[PDB]
Amino acid sequence: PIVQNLQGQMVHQCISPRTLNAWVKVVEEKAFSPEVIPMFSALSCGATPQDLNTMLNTVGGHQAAMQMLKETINEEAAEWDRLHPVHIAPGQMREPRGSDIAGTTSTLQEQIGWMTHNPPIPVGEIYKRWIILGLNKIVRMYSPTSILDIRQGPKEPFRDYVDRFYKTLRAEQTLLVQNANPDCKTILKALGPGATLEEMMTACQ
Amino acid sequence: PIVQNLQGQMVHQCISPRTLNAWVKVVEEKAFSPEVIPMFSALSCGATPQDLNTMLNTVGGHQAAMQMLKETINEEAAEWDRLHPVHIAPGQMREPRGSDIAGTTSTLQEQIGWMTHNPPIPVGEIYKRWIILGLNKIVRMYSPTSILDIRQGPKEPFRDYVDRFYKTLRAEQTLLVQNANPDCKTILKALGPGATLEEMMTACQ
Amino acid sequence: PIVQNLQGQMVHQCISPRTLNAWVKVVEEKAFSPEVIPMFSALSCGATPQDLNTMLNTVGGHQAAMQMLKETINEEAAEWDRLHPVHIAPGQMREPRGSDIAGTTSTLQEQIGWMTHNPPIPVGEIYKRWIILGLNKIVRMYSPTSILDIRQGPKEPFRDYVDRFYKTLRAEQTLLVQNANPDCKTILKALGPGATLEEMMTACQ
Amino acid sequence: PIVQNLQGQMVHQCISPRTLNAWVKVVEEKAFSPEVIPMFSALSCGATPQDLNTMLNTVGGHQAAMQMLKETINEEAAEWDRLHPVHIAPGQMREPRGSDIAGTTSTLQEQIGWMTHNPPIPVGEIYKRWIILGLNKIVRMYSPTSILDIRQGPKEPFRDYVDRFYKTLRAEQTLLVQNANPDCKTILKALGPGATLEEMMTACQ
Amino acid sequence: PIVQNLQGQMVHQCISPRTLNAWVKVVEEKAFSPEVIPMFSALSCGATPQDLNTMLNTVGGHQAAMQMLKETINEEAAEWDRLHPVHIAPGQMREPRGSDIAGTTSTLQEQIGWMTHNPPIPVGEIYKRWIILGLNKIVRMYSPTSILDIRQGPKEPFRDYVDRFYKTLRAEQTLLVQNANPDCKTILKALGPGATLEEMMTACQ
Amino acid sequence: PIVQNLQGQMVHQCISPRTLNAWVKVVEEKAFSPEVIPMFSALSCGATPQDLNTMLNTVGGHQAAMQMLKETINEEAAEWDRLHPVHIAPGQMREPRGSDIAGTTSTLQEQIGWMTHNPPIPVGEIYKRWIILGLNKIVRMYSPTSILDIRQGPKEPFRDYVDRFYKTLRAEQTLLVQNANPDCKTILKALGPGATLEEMMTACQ
Ligand SMILES: O=P(O)(O)O[C@H]1[C@H](OP(=O)(O)O)[C@@H](OP(=O)(O)O)[C@H](OP(=O)(O)O)[C@@H](OP(=O)(O)O)[C@H]1OP(=O)(O)O
Repeated sequence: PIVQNLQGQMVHQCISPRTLNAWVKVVEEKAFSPEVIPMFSALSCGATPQDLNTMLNTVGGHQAAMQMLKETINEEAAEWDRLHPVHIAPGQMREPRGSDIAGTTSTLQEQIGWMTHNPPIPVGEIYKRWIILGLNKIVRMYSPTSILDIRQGPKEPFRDYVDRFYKTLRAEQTLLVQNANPDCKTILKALGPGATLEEMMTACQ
Repeated sequence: PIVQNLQGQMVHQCISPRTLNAWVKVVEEKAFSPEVIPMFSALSCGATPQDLNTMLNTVGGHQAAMQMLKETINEEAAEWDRLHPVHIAPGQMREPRGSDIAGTTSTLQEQIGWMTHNPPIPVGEIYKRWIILGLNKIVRMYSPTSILDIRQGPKEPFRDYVDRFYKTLRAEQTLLVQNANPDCKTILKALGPGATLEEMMTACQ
Repeated sequence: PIVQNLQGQMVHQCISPRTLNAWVKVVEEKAFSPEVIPMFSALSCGATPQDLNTMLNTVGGHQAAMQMLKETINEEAAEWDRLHPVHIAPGQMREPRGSDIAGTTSTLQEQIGWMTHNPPIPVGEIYKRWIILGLNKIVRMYSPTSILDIRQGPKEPFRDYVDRFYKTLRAEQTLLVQNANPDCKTILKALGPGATLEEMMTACQ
Repeated sequence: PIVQNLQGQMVHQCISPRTLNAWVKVVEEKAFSPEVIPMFSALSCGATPQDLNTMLNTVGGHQAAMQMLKETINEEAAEWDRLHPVHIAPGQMREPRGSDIAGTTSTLQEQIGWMTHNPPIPVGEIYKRWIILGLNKIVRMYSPTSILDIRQGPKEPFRDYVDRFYKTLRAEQTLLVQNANPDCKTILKALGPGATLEEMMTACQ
Repeated sequence: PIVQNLQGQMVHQCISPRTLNAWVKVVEEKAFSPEVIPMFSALSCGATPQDLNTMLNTVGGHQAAMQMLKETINEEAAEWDRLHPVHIAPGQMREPRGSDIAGTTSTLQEQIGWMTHNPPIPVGEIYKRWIILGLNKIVRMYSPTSILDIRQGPKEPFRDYVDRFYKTLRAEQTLLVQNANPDCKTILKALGPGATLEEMMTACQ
Repeated sequence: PIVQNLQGQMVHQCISPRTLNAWVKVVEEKAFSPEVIPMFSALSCGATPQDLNTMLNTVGGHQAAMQMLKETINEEAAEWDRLHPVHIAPGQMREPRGSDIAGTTSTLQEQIGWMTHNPPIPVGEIYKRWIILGLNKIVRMYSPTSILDIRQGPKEPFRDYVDRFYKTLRAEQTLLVQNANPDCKTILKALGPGATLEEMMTACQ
């Protein structure tokens, strides 16, 4: 990543073993559960494109997903090249192409050069946006169940139903009342409109 | 977070993998037991609003609770906008709205700018107060038992009863004597008024 | 905590996740065994009153004990207010009350201000003394057995008896000879007076 | 490794126990799965040739592979000597041979001298390229199955088939449609040409 | 401990949670096996007397041993007072007594003052010597078996016998040949005198 | 160890708990497998002789081996004294003897003095060479099997045979073809001379 030192210049630092290990584990344990994406974003804070490629490449399974991500990345790179065409002056900074931003045709030195320039071309933040676009599509695709099939069981506590319901909504990116069981539905209808979630859960406890 | 370096300027530092992992674990193990809230507060020391969103977003279950928290946050943001209306001068710091404080409409750079300004607008501390308000409501809601149903069993050591009693009081945010068993109640009545907890526990040992 | 940096000023540092986790574990594993108190003292080195409250508040069980501790803290605060009454000059340091020292009516900024003042008012060290007073009472109260009931078994090695004996003495805060079994007692009587513990253990091996 | 300090000079730092342990583990757990190579590259960031030899030498099994790697390294060193022949001036930097780059005939001091020279001779990056060439051959050799033998089972979800298919392609360094089962193949034929992987997976869900 | 910072002054640093935990574990796992003493010495590098008391006090079992250690410490303190009697000048450093060195009658500030003085009075190194004297006696006392009872079994490999033999010698602080079994003894007699241990082990393989 | 700080002077640093623990574990798990020696070398980077003694002394078993190592060290020290005889000028650096290099008759201060002198007498690197000489002899001695007894089984994959073969060669510090099974031997004979290991393994797959 690029960090500020103790004396206030922006410098390159090796990706840490703890960071590498945390990512691989979270993917092993959680696959593409929606909470994996904010974890990715936080572990890749200050990342160069090389660091972002390292994190993606260290994943060993889920190679269907990692291929779909490559496709999304290539579409975003091609749209970048559409908006930002490029033509080098000895010793001068060249302009990045899509593939430079994705770290396939750029060196670490060029990446540091762009990201620390005054003003900076934040190639790591741009690439991370493309990656997260790609990851969100994967989360949606690997969502097991439609929100239409989340209905409260006759013996299911209302709290457990609401947990399943919002978990599903998150992955898919008055239905709550419609899908409640007969007993809670009756209570909820009687609360009248514009009830908060806290009030609905309280009433159905 | 925003930290002081070794040479005494306030600077942004990446959230650490250890911090991220500690929070997710504590939520996995303890759900919304009341001791989870001081742990949240300590792990989020120096946090920007972006860091606070990261910590909340990395939680994978309990999505009913995380929705109720969003509701509380939106009420606090709306009250902020009531007390602090806003109208930008090239190169100058804009005034934060509620949604800026909650980190949904503000950038990390703006967040750092507010928090390090002379004098600072402590947007991370303000947002953390809203979050903790929301978390306290969740702790109360997920409290399993009323204090009225904590009564000492005929064979239950007085110490174990007092542990259950104050554990319940904490989550709900002379009853101790009333709810004691016949044998301890008699001892306790005879101690006369204004006995410390240490004396009551000693007497009932 | 308040630490010295690499360049020799006293500065505030966030409590670390490792410190938070170590305390909670030691309390989970050892409850109020006497060795928990030196561990508390070492983990809270440089602590502000806010840090000390964090460590106490992150404990989830033992709420009878944590209530008894609050009582001890309130007695020490009230004695502080007796010895050190207080009456603020714009921009000047106010004098701390008992509740300021215990961190319930003081801010982190005021706490840092006192502890780094020339000369310092060491509010973290004062509060830690009150806490340890309270913890020692809890250790004594949760001591399972009287020293009078620690007697060497007919088949119990003398070493194992002495371990039980001094473990009990520690928690309760010639008896060793009196409580020995017939065979060791005879050996020990014959050593004559003023024998070291090493000599007694050697003789009874 | 060679790192930048807090005050911006390039200096030698000991390889950390965490780095040493992470490599040995990943090799214990994953053998020569293709994802082991980006992990190697990331753990050896800033490495001197001595550090790279340390990491390879700390592997205890897989000695057939480690011998094959030595062979690849010796071929790359010999090609280096072909392109860059060498002839020492008291106190002056000598030119590195192949075996100097591989760290068998060079000292740590000479290695630091080359890598920190203005302009630097990046002997650690050159050696790492040779090592990765050698590792890629090993990954290909230890690939269990041909891509021709990855075919979708009659009851196998299309997602699981695509995961096996791209996992195999990665290790080997319209076939996807040809190797699909009758039911998915029919769906896929009907999508018409130039379908993305996302569309194929969606259609076959 | 007292450490050198990044800018070369000797300063006090909190004992780390990792250090505290490592000591307690090693004592839990290894009791007073002789290898515990070099581990103690290494974990207490730079220790103040307060740090050394912390490490000893955090041990929860083995209270017979910890009492025997107190006795040894009190004898060494009393011998110190014999060799170095003491008589304070406002603002000046007082001379340490035995109990000051053992950290029972001295403050952390006084301890730092002695250890960083020009020239320093190394109170932490002096106390550590007393502690190690005491620990060595405990290792000897808890040694299970005499070296006279370590004899090679008729089916016991010579290597395993030599491991038991030197393990016992270490704890107790031509016998090797005398205690060998008939078959190895014969081989060893025939090697003639002044054979190295390597030669004896080779011969008996 | 002796490290460079953030501001570029060579200074003494305490051996870390992580380093101490990593060594003890690796010896517990791997005994004197050949890969233990590069691990020792990497964990002892920058070590003083005191640090090297700490690492050796913290090993609890294998006391036959640790005695054989002492013997090797004493022979290397005696050869040092042969090549470098010594005769002290107030305040001046004395010349190290063998036993000074092995850290038995030298203090930590003298050790730091030698290693940081201009030009340095690298007593830690010299001692580490003696130790590694001694360790290599132990690895050879504890090698279970001769290379002559590594032969491919009738049903043993060629890869697994080559792994056993080079593992044994490493510990002992056309035979591969001679010891192959009939079926692979035939294939290998037919490849003709000067085949790489990769080609032999490919042919026998
Ligand atoms: O951030 P973490 O993955 O939780 O690991 C930390 C980290 O070590 P790594 O940089 O090797 O990962 C610390 O280094 P810093 O963050 O302070 O630079 C180190 O602390 P030290 O500075 O004291 O070496 C500490 O080790 P310690 O146990 O000594 O506190 C260790 O945590 P663990 O070794 O407990 O996993």
